[PDB]
Amino acid sequence: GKGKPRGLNSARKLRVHRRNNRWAENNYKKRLLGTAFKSSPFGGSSHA
Amino acid sequence: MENDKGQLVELYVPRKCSATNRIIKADDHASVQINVAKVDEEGRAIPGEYVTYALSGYVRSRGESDDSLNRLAQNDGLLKNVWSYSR
Amino acid sequence: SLPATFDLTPEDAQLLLAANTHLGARNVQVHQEPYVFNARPDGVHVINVGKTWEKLVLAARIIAAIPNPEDVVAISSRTFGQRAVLKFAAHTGATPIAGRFTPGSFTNYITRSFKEPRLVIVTDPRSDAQAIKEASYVNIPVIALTDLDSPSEFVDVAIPCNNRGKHSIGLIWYLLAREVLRLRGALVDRTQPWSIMPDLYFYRFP
Amino acid sequence: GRVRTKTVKRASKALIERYYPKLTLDFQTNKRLCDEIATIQSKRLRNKIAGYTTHLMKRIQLQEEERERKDQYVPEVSALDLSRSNGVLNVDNQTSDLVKSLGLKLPLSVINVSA
Amino acid sequence: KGWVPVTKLGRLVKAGKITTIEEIFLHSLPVKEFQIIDTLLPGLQDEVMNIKPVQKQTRAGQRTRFKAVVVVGDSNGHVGLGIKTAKEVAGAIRAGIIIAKLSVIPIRRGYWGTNLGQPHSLATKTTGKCGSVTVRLIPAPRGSGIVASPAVKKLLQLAGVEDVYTQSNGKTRTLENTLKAAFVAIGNTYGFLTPNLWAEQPLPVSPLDIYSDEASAQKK
Amino acid sequence: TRSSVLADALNAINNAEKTGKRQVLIRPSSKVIIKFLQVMQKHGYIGEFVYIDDHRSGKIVVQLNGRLNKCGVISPRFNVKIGDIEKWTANLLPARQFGYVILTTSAGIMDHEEARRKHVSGKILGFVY
RNA sequence: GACGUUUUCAUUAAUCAAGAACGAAAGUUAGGGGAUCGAAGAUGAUCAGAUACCGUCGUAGUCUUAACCAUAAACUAUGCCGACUAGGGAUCGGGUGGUGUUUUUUUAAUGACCCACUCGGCACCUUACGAGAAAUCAAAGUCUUUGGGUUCUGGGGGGAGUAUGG
Repeated sequence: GKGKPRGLNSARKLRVHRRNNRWAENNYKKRLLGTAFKSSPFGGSSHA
Repeated sequence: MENDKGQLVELYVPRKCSATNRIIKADDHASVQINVAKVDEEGRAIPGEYVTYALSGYVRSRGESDDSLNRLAQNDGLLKNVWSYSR
Repeated sequence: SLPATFDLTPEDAQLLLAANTHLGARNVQVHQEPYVFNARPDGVHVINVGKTWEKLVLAARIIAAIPNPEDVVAISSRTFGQRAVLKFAAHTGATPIAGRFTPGSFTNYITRSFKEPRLVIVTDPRSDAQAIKEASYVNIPVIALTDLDSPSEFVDVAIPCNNRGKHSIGLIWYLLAREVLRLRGALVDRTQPWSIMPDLYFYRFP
Repeated sequence: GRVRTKTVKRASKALIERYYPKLTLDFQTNKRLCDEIATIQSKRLRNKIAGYTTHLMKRIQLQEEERERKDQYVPEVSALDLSRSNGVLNVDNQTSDLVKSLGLKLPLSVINVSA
Repeated sequence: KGWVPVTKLGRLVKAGKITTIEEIFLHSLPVKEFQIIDTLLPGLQDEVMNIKPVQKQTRAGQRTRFKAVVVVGDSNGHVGLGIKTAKEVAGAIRAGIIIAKLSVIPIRRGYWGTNLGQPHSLATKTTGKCGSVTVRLIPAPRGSGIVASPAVKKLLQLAGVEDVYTQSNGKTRTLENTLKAAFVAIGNTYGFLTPNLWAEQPLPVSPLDIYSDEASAQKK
Repeated sequence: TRSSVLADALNAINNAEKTGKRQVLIRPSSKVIIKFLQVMQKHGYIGEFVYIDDHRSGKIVVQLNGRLNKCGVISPRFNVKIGDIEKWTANLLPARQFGYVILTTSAGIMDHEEARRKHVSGKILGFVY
């Protein structure tokens, strides 16, 4: 069954499933917490 | 298989298995071509006119190599009750 | 197919039943019931020997078709038929092989013991272990003999007999060789004996 | 203890194989034979050939006749018949059902431990 | 010279009984010695992929082996791949031509959605695999050229193709596995039962029945 | 549990054909599977088959000629528009000029090109060759 | 639990957020004995770190009673219900008796057997068709020829199962 639901009502799971596994990706968590804005002394710039 | 006007494509028009009805490729290192010359009255050979068999690779590898050729000798007119149709 | 020249006859069944090949092998990996009929009441299998005769009927169709008698090869690592192949050879025209099968015989086209066969008849396809394994590279048919524990792998002509007693092997060797020489053509029938004995192809005790 | 000249042991395969009794144990007359015929161009190193192949005479004191052999010799009254068992044989009860069920003519004697 | 003919197939070819190349493929023949396909087809050319200096220790101080990977072929549907570690640069170069003449087999390549004067692309999506590398070829429209890695493109030139859409996967940067995998991938286009290959073959004769008196095993 | 009998169909014929048989005994079976196999016989990827019956589920015996390489259910049984069947072609079919996904629809059961011919498109069932 | 049944329900079903039982060893409160050894410890060691392995007594503990805990290499390192294939001589739990062989119910009774046959548990090894990177695996298969159903985890190494909070 390859560890996942498939049936055509289960999308409720799946877009909540990947929603909790994007945080294991690195630049996703780097991006969507404003860590480039709370740190990185350019402050998201390109020069200073 | 054929172009805008016909003209069949891709030389080495291959030959086929007669046991699993699969194909025999020019790679293959198990496929055997069998020339069964006939018999007749006086019962010798008639060498040259052949019941040509071909045996591919999966049958010869995975017990079922032998009984699959009993059927072909039966159902062509070569042997009698060596292959139980009522198996 | 089966001509009026030859089919099942009870005068060559003199020979096979005189060898007692109702003594087959005693336990059967299950690929080996087109040719058994029953077993004696302690469980040793009885052979449909008329179909074992049809085996040699098509086995000679295989042999006599080739316009090259040099292309006939017979292997015998089991000691019993090691005479028999020579007993075949100068009779038939097959090049004889007996003893140890040299590892990489059908491999290594450079070395001395490299044969170019078009047809190979084996004798004991367990004792001819790397003659079963390493022969199906250059696309060769495997004329074999098959007791009830003998390989259904890599074979196509499973001739049922025993290999316990020197008479069975040379017996079926002689029963094929007689009509191979008669497919090449000397004599006719089956109740008719050949000029030389079925005793001829058998094993001495030196 | 010693291994002298090694091109000697073909003495029992070159000269002896047609001419057996040539050599002699005493050595006062057996050494003229090796000067005329060969490229042996010495006087002292020459006669080392007898003693290294004298020791080969201590084991003693063509197979193509075995393919036409194989159609002549035969015991004419042998066990390759229905004769020494007098035809009737101890045969299985279902082999009698086999010569039934194929069509064959035999004598069928049956021994049994029960069924 | 000539061929000094061995293995009953040089005995065919040195006289001249087999004319074409695919005649040998037609019967699924064995090939043991190697210059047969170059006699049968002079159009091939030696196209080196890589000659890399491996210094594996030969037990007393390494004397500079070389593993060459040579893809021989004409760009007309006759390929060949040879891999050999040898003791010389030019020795490994010639050794890579030896094995690449043993390893010859063509590719059934066709059209894609129509037909016109000459075929361009493959017949079917195939895939070969060598341990670490998967190679997944795809049929292509007219003209679009070889979409492949810089090693794969020259081998598929010698396949005779003008257009492929390769979609390989795996640890491709071991370039020894990759061409083995892609050679499996091109060695399957005949070995795939497609609905155009649905006819019943008659199983015709072998020429090793025919020629066997004409120019065969000679004792003399 | 045999949640899809249509799935514990042809997987059985995978385990027959890949293991090299000429038939298999399918039990249970439905009119889903019966018309599925009538469609497959109409295409002739598989050969002749027979429904034998009990006062239970029922059995099917198939006599093909090899050309069934692979089939499979595409569960869950997705619902497809007209233009979107051709999406499902190029994902999981060998070439353009053969090969059939088949469909259950309110016009019964037929492959996706008879859907293109008789001008509907419905729920997926499987891919067959 | 298995097995037999031409007994009864006629879909009562699979897993599983939440929720609930149980739980080695060790450990945790209040008691019984207190025989056995014995993490700590109190002693003798005993010569440099041939190396500190030795030895002797040992509170609690080991054993239990009214209760926790909720931890393992809790590992067959493989969640649970499906499908088929190998190929085998035995096993054990059941079912059967060969003009079937003997002590003796009286040739095959109590029991047990050769030859066969069935479903339950524990296993083994073959060629590996299929895999895997590989050791190996009859399932770690039927997955690039990618979809029988369902649940929990992983995203380079560390920092770190650390801080913080519930």
